[PDB]
Amino acid sequence: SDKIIHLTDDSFDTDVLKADGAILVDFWAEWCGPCKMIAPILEEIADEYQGKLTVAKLNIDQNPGTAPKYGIRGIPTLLLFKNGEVAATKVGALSKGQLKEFLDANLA
Repeated sequence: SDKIIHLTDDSFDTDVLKADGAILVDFWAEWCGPCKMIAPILEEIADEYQGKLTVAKLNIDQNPGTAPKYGIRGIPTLLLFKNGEVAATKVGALSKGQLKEFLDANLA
């Protein structure tokens, strides 16, 4: 999206590891239905949390290098980073409501 950062293996360090703030990274794939189901929701979140976090997506087929580094086994997986370090791990599709709660609880 407009506000979502579209990540690559090469831009991962700069976009995620070096950002001064919180980043919600979504590891996903085109063949993964639940990944597709959460896409519109990640869009709303990126609007609503503007100034508090940035949403980023890494497609793990197009960028196969980064997932192994974080032990990612299954998708979708959402990893909350705070200044380069994973604060919180979430796995599986959740609803908008569940995601708000995940974020509010871990951003404090």
